[PDB]
Amino acid sequence: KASYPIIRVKDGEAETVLQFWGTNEVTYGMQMRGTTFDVNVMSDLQSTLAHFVPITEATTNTKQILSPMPGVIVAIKVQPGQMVVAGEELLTLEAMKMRNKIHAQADGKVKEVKVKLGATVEDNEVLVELE
Amino acid sequence: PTAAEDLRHKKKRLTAMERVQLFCDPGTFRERDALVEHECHNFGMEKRKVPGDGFITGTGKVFGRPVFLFSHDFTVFGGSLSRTNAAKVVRIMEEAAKIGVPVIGFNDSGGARIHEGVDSLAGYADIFLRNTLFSGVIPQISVIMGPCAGGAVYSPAITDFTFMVETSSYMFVTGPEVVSAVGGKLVTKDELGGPHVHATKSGVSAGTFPNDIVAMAQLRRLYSYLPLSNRDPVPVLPTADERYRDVSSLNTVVPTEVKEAYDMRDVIYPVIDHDSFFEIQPQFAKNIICGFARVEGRSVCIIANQPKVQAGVLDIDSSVKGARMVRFADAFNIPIITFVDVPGFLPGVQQEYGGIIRHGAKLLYAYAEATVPKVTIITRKAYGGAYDVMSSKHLRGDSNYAWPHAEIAVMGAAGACKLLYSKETAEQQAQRIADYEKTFCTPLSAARKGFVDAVIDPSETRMRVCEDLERLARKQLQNPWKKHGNIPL
Amino acid sequence: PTAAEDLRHKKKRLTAMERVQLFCDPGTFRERDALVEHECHNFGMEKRKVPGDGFITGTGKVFGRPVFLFSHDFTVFGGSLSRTNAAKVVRIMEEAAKIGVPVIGFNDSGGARIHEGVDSLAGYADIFLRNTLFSGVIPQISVIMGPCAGGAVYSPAITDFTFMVETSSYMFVTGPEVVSAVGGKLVTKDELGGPHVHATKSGVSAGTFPNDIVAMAQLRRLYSYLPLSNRDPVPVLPTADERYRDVSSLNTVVPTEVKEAYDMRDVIYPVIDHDSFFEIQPQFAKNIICGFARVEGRSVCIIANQPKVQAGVLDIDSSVKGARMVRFADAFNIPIITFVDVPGFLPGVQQEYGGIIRHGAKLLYAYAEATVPKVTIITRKAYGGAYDVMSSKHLRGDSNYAWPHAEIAVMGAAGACKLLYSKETAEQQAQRIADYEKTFCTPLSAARKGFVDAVIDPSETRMRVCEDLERLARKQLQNPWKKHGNIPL
Ligand SMILES: O=CCCCC[C@@H]1SC[C@@H]2NC(=O)N[C@@H]21
Ligand SMILES: O=CCCCC[C@@H]1SC[C@@H]2NC(=O)N[C@@H]21
Repeated sequence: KASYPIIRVKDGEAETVLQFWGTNEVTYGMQMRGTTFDVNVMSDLQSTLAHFVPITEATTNTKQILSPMPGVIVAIKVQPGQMVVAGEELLTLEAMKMRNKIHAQADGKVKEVKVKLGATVEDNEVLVELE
Repeated sequence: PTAAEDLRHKKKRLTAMERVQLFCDPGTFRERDALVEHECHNFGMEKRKVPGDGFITGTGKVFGRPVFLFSHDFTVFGGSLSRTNAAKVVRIMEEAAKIGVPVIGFNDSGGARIHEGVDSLAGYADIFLRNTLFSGVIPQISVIMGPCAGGAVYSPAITDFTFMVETSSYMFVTGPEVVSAVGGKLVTKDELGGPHVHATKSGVSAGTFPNDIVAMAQLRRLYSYLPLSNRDPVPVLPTADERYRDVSSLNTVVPTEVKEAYDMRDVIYPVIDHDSFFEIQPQFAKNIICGFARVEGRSVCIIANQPKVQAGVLDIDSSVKGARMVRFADAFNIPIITFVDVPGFLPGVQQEYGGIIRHGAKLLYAYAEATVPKVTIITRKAYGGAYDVMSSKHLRGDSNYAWPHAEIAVMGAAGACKLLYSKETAEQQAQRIADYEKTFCTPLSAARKGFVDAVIDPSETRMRVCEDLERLARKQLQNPWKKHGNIPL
Repeated sequence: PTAAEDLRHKKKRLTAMERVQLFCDPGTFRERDALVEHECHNFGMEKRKVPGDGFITGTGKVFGRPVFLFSHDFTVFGGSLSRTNAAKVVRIMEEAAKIGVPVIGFNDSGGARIHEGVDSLAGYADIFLRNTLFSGVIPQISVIMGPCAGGAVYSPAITDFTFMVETSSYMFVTGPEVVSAVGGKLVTKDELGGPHVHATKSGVSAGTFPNDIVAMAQLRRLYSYLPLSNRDPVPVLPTADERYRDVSSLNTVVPTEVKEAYDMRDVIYPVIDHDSFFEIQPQFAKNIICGFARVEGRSVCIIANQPKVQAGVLDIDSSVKGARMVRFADAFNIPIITFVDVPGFLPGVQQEYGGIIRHGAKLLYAYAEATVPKVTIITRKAYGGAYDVMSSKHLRGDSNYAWPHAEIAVMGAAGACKLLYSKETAEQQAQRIADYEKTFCTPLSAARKGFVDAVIDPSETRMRVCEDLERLARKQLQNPWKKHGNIPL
């Protein structure tokens, strides 16, 4: 069914079930045996032209993380100078009656000095420094 | 045979003809004019005539529906315009004005052609006038694949949507040489007018793509949404999705605490059909979301706040973004669906020093002037003038709905308690703010006054939206006679 | 009998009724509604009913021509709006929509009335919708005599012109208490939204007056210019001045050096009739002048650059100012006269970081969309896209004129010489820049192409303008059918 997950396919006797995650019209996100892949489905022109396309490399920066917006820090989660893993919440600012929660996108460890509780300073300061 | 394009591809770049071939259907492009020369006769230009004269204009066909397009050529004279280049574009736009067909242009010009004198200015003026006259008649989309400098930048600006390519494109009015000459600062071309700058800082570019191939692939998808002309109806496509699909996950999206945040996409995605959202300006003014989507196989317009970013507070940039989206959607008879969650306007001196009064009025003007069917859903809160601006029932709204835990009040409980009791006995906070929030920060009063049609379970939103949007298919409303409005610029 | 107004005058302030009496004719005001109560029945408001309910609405008559007006009252409840106050204003605006009459309002409200709940929001929404619908049908003028805070600020914004009183008026969206609460900065009310701030920084206020008496006296003079409605013709008044008055002082205004500055008012004043200029926004974006004036007894619109300030360079603020003026002038069929002297656009990073591309397109859109008769005079220079924007002949201009020492070129001589000779032998400056400026920085080439009708002596400008404006009295031009445009916001 269009835009749905389950996809039942049966060649001869063999039967398989795959899943359809999403796409950007050149790359298809399909699941095979409980694993995500990205298959490219392109015609003759797109195939012959995709060779002549720049492939830039994104910035790989392991450095201090700053608070996007002003606020107040009410709760902290991580400890100064210990291990940090991707997807871990680090602290929570509260602004105009709203608690956000900036986390650690991706890294192994940190070296820094924690901003103490109730420090209504923010203004894009260095709350946690990753080194 | 791959002649004369090896020099181009060696620089990791594509050609105009290749871009045109990628955009349209496999074999449905008919180039209109191909043997035209510049006839300049100045500054040693009497030689080196070119057959195509740096432009490729044709008709093409996308998804079985007609289109018109033109593409600049960087190899020939740097893509400069002339008295002769602009004639082809003018002819294409005039033909696409007679017939109800849109126009899409891939800009690559390096600037004006100096060897023609003021004829380049003449051509620019003609193109500007055609864009001005035909805006609101046929949709216009522009993509910038390479450099775009000088006064040629203005014609993409008048167009409805402008997209940018990441690595090898930029746009600005004046070059960095003049900036160094007058101010004395050394800034590179990318640092001045790169795609990121216009994606985040200036708000001109409506999107950014990583490659030309992806740009074409998604431009086709965007084109699948648009109506063909001003008088043609909104397209409807077949779809296996149905209004009876169960959405009970909406009962739990809103947290029971009033100070916790949530993602509005968790409310947007269930209501619309699967994998049918095309966000517009995703990296600019993130506190508001705008884009296109389909509901039961017909394209609609989506405008919702987001408490994830800055508590979902209206601002200057958000106001401009929403105003432009609403104006375009209404110009071509596209239904509008809005989700409301706003505590007010962003407070700060910089805001008044930047003219919040002008900018915030644009969204209100766009919402009030609109005559397309509107549907509004109030999830959690709506305070002060923000409630009025975000498509309130009094602005000729068709149907308005609220969720059982909503709040519609003049302002927060603290300010109301302060103003209602000047020098009342101390500790008044505890036994007054709670009571006022209990009694008047609830949708019961607004429902008593008649400002919301009904209070609904969050699981019935898809059913209600499909029913209302099906019933409202044939509304005919007209404004008083005017030559045109006077919007607060 | 001077009862109950002694308390008001003691604070060096006037009353609403006194302001109304000062505005209209001596005995031609007929108050419409005077015995109306709030019928609230909440928070101990069942008592202290007021007969007028804080508003004075009537009809009046100015210079023998009808008008409609309303005035807030600060003594009664602080001027707060309600479900009942807004009804009178809605009735007045609806009546002034049926009949071709304008509306003028003197705002003094302290904010919304909390004791009514969401009914104040309902009234605000109704007033906003009426302003949105009737903008471009009848002219709307607003004057702010006292405090104006909260969401009530938006209705003056949609109105065509907003004026301010110096000592005792201010306007902003959010009070300084909230600013202190969130940001922590202590700013006074005047430092936040005083008349100077909106006169110079935000660009919202169209003027400032020293006293209420002077405000009324000059508001009458402004009203003498406007047409009564959308369909009524431009007013023409008797005048002893004649087109045959000698103006030979224009031969010497332009200095013979290209780097010396002059005042454009020395060119503006001789052409128009004596003592008939009403500048709009005099203290904001001084590099451009906009206002109203009379030519042979009929009101026209004036838009001219000024090389006195910043070399007469177009900018963001100037673009917004000119765009709003042109849009208003065209909406009501008022002729436009422009004087051109521009070297280009202002170069700087802040400009691109602030969106020059969006703002500079607004003036071009306003000039191209307009259908009223246009007259353009190029005094000294016009370069690049600035020449295109400032009402060039290709944008359906009626008549264009130039002065004998004008210059119309693609860009300055230095840049052209640089681009036309990449690595040409050194010292090329002396024998190339002079030659290029001599050969192509002159109106002869632009006249050969046909972009200026004729090259005239500066002493004939009044004669030519009067002749053309008399002949063009009955032009009928129409744009293609649209629900409305899509201007770059
Ligand atoms: O209570 C003090 C600060 C409350 C601010 C509440 C939000 S912040 C922005 C917006 N403006 C308001 O007046 N309220 C909201
Ligand atoms: O020659 C170097 C600086 C020339 C600037 C000339 C004026 S300044 C602003 C405007 N932008 C231009 O490109 N030219 C004018």
